[PDB]
Formats: sequence, C-alpha cells, structure tokens
Amino acid sequence: MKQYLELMQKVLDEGTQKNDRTGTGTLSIFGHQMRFNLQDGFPLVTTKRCHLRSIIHELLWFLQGDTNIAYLHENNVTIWDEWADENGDLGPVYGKQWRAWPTPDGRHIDQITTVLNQLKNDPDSRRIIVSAWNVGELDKMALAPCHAFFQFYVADGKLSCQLYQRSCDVFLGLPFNIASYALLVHMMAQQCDLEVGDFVWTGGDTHLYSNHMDQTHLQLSREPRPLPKLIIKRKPESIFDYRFEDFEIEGYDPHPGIKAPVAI
Amino acid sequence: MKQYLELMQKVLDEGTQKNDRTGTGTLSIFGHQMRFNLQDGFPLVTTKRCHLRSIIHELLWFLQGDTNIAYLHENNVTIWDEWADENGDLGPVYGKQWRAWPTPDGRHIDQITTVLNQLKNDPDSRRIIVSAWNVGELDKMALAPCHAFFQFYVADGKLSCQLYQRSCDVFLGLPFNIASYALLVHMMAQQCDLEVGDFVWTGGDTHLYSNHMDQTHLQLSREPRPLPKLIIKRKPESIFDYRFEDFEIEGYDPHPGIKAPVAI
Ligand SMILES: [N]C1=NC2=C(C(=O)[N]1)N([C]1F[C@@]13=[C]N([C]1[C][C]([O])[C]([C]OP([O])([O])=O)O1)C(=O)[N]C3=O)[C]([C][N]C1=[C][C]=C(C(=O)[N][C]([C][C]C([O])=O)C([O])=O)[C]=[C]1)[C][N]2
Ligand SMILES: [N]C1=NC2=C(C(=O)[N]1)N([C]1F[C@@]13=[C]N([C]1[C][C]([O])[C]([C]OP([O])([O])=O)O1)C(=O)[N]C3=O)[C]([C][N]C1=[C][C]=C(C(=O)[N][C]([C][C]C([O])=O)C([O])=O)[C]=[C]1)[C][N]2
Repeated sequence: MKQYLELMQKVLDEGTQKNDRTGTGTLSIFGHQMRFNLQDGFPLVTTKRCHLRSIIHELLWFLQGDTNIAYLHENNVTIWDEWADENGDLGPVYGKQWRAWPTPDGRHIDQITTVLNQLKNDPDSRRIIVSAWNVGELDKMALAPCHAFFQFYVADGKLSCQLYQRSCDVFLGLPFNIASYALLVHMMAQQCDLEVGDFVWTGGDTHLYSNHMDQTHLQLSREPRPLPKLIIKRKPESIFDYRFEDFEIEGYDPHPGIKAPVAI
Repeated sequence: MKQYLELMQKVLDEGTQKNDRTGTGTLSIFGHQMRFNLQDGFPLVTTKRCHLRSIIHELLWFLQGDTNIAYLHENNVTIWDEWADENGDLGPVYGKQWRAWPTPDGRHIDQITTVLNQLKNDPDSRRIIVSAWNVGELDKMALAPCHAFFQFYVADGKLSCQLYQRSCDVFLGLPFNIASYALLVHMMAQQCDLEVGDFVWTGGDTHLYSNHMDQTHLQLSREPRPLPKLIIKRKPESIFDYRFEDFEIEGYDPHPGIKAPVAI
C-alpha cells in the first residue's frame, strides 16, 4: 500500500542503527502517523501476500479475553508460539486487559463492553479508549503490549479509531496490525450502526530489523495493486459472536509472500 | 509557533461541528501529529503571552504525586479550581498514577523512577512509558487524563518523547501541554546526561471551543516571534528536587495575552 511503502522507504532513508532487546539490530525512527480512510478499501498489504487466517483468529482470540495459545493452535495459527510458556500461556496480554482489567479493589473491567455502551449512548465522548498497558501486570506478560492503546471517535455518522503502537516491526508486524484494527473498526461500526471512517496509525519506535533488508528492497520494487473489499456476511448478536466464516475479503490479489525470520 | 498556528487553521478549515460534554460545542478533527526539535528553542507560544508560573508548578505538582490543589494555591496557580472537590481533591489524577499506580495485588508503582532506571540501564528499550490511564480508577478522577500516555526514546545520545493526548482544547490547553512536556524532556535529559531531541505531540479529538472563535482569528493574525531559550540553573540530586527558581526562560517576548473562558 502507498503509505506503507512510504514508511518503509523513510525508515531506510532516515533510520539510525539501534541495538535492540532481541540482539538483532534495527534501523529506527521515532514518531510516525499514517491514515487510512476505510471507505477506499480494506487496508491489506498487496505487495506481499498476507496470511488472513492468522490475522482474523488473532483478533477473535483477543475478543474472547484469551491468553492461551490453544485456540490459535486449534485453528492452525502459530504466530504466538515463541513466547508462550510450557502450558501455552502468555500471561495477561491483550485479551485479558481488553476483557477483564483487574482493579486494585478486586474488580474486573470489560473495556470492550464499556466502549459499546459509550458508542451507543455518548458518541461525542472524547474518552472512548481501550488500553492494554496495565502497569501493575507488565511483569507477568510474556511481551509488553506492542499495540497498546486505541481511541474511537464518531463524527458525521462515521466511526474512526486511532492506535498508539509503542513499537513496530515494519516488515512482519505492521501489515498484521493495520488489517487487524481495520477489521475491529468494521465490526464495531456494524454493531453500532455506523459507517467506517478512518484508521489512524501512530507509531513510537518504528523499525526494520537488520535481517529484513533484502526482503525490504524486494517489496519496495513491487507496485501496489488495488485494495480489496471486506464483506461481513452476517451481523452477529454481539461483538463477541463473529466467526471466521463471517468475513469475506473480495478481490485480494497480492504479489507473492516474502519469508523473513522473526526476532525473539 | 508555526506548527501551532497551522493546527489552529486546520481546525478552522477542516473541523466538523461537534456537541461536547461541557455543552459548549466545538469544531473538531481526529488525529494530528506535530514535532518539535528541542534544540531549536523552547516551544512556548509567542502569539499570545503564556503564564509560565502556572505551567511550571503544575509540572512540579505532578512530579510530587500530589492531587490536592493546595500546593497550587500556595503558589497562586488556580487553573485546577473548577474541578476540585470541597477539600481541594481531584481524585487519583496525574500525579498519583505517575508516582503510585495501585496494583491489583496492593502494591504501588512509581513509573517515574522506573523510567529513570530504564533510561540509565537500557536506553534502547522500546518500553519506556508512563501512562495515566488507569482503567480501575477512572471512576474516581474528577476529569479523565487529557494527556494520557507518553513514551521516551534515546538515539544518538538524544532524548525524545512522544505524548498521546486523547482530547485537546487547542486554544487554552495545548500551549500549556506542549511547554509542560518540553520542560519534562529537558529535566529527564539533564538527569540522564543526554541532550534533548524531539517532542512529538499526537492528538485524538483536537478541537476549538465555539466560544473561542474571536480569540482564534485574533491570534491567527499575529506573526510568531522567535522561540526563547530554557536555562536550567542547577542540577538537582533527583527529578523530584527541581524548584521553580531553577528554570530560566531567556528571551521570551510574546504578543499580549488573550482571555478566553474555560469550558467546565
Ligand atoms: N520481532 C517480533 N516479535 C513479535 C512480533 C513481531 O511482529 N515482531 N509480534 C507482534 F505483538 C506484536 C509486537 N511487534 C513487534 C515490535 C517489536 O519489534 C517486537 C516487540 O519487542 P519490544 O522489545 O518492543 O517489546 O514485536 C509489532 O510490531 N506488533 C505487534 O502487535 C508478536 C508475534 N506476532 C507475529 C509474529 C510473526 C508473524 C509472521 O511470521 N507472519 C508471517 C506468516 C504467517 C504464518 O503464520 O505463516 C508473514 O506475515 O509472512 C506474524 C505475527 C509478538 N512478538
Ligand atoms: N475546557 C477545558 N477543561 C480543562 C482543561 C482545558 O485545557 N480546557 N485542562 C486541561 F487536563 C487538560 C484537559 N484538556 C482539555 C481537553 C478537553 O477540551 C477538556 C477535557 O474534557 P474531556 O471531555 O475530553 O474529558 O480539557 C487539555 O487540552 N489538556 C489537558 O492537559 C484542565 C485545567 N487546565 C487549565 C485550565 C485553564 C487554563 C487557563 O485559563 N490559562 C489561562 C491563564 C493562566 C492563569 O492561571 O491565569 C491562559 O492560558 O490564558 C490553563 C490550564 C482541566 N480541564
């Protein structure tokens, strides 16, 4: 996609070499913002084939409040394997904060349901937020939330959302994050009877791993094809009732896939 | 400042009329990003005179972990008056989350001290964050955090910071937020022996109240003067030991102040 290849190039032209947790080394920029009008198409990268099955199920997994990779495995999704414990546990990552943020006073907050209530009763609210950065539980998570806080906004009968992604692997991670969030906006909007607006992505440390340079030059030489169209076939009773089979991505014709190693 | 007047104009040209909590009405845009290189000057608005005494003390107040407006009053700062309870309490707003985020398990996390430790021992970390959005305590805060999550970044021996501000009153609020955060970056960098890099501001619902339109046209007609220079006179032993008198803003010569009513 135009904006994504423009991010890649900018990392190439402006990133400074940085050491990283994984010991891999990256080219890094701090602070970037891009916007996707969802009415133009489903922002799924076309310059490389993206694994939709993985993107969809990770989202559905988050929405169930699950942190065990079992449901993923059941579905042949193996992207969270390197971080899971002996039992397939990741700790209180995404799903748990989204669906049951534990309170000092021993309560559990379902931020997703809170959001639905605000979108249905107070659409102009400037406080419609979901946060996965629960400071009192970071020590228990296998990985700190990469996509860590997002805000919804309604204007003109359209639903928009902004994500703050603190750390972004541009090659592997980004294509997934973008589609994933675009998907959630489409789901929330159907549930709330709104049209989709914009997906605004904001990044903190946005980087290219050093062992993804060939993969990058490769992709940078391909021309973006037209964005597909997302079709949601049925309207579940709740945000918690979508099924993989309810989604249809129409006219996705990507260039071929590019393998790249994941940094652990 | 150039970037700030450009934001104001864009709100004017592109904002859609929106109802708001306060019942005032605004012109609103969703998603905006601006960057300030701190080496160019202290980003204090010049097209209107800003009250530095208020900006400085609010910051020092946050750093003490205080949520009672008493210290402010002692110092002739009255900007938090409309929201304080009978006792001058605001609830667990900013200072409390920054210095003592209460954990499910009954612990208190000092995110500020955690940050210092990460900047001194792991500068390349992509997890140096302070969050005031404690979901389990929003119901107790007088106002939900407007500036709600910020991230630090080190590259090339320079310290950068990105703020996610969920809601922004462009006229009253922004000039204060910008200077405030620029100030904290200068303080952290002195404590860590780094040079200042960039201040990246990212906004969610960025708006102009409807009863600030005259004030806006007025300011928009003034030409920005040169940015002042911040001088920090001494190096306290800790981030918690700065005093008002330790800061000097050199060459601040603003156009005159513009009064505008605050929306409650
Ligand atoms: N390196 C890495 N790691 C990880 C990831 C990535 O992406 N990369 N992921 C993701 F949560 C997340 C994060 N991120 C990143 C950022 C950084 O770089 C990291 C972290 O670190 P710190 O240090 O900062 O903390 O990470 C991002 O970006 N985002 C987000 O969200 C996870 C996992 N996931 C995944 C993986 C992998 C994949 C692949 O490979 N894919 C492929 C295929 C498909 C199949 O399955 O086959 C393609 O695409 O091709 C995906 C996903 C965690 N970790
Ligand atoms: N309206 C309003 N309110 C408030 C404020 C403002 O600004 N405005 N502040 C600020 F925390 C904060 C917030 N913000 C805002 C956003 C919105 O609009 C609001 C909230 O709502 P929601 O609904 O969203 O929740 O708010 C922002 O922006 N930011 C931030 O941070 C506070 C208080 N503060 C203040 C006030 C006032 C002032 C003034 O007036 N100043 C003047 C003067 C000085 C002396 O003092 O004189 C000038 O500047 O001229 C300041 C500050 C809270 N609330």
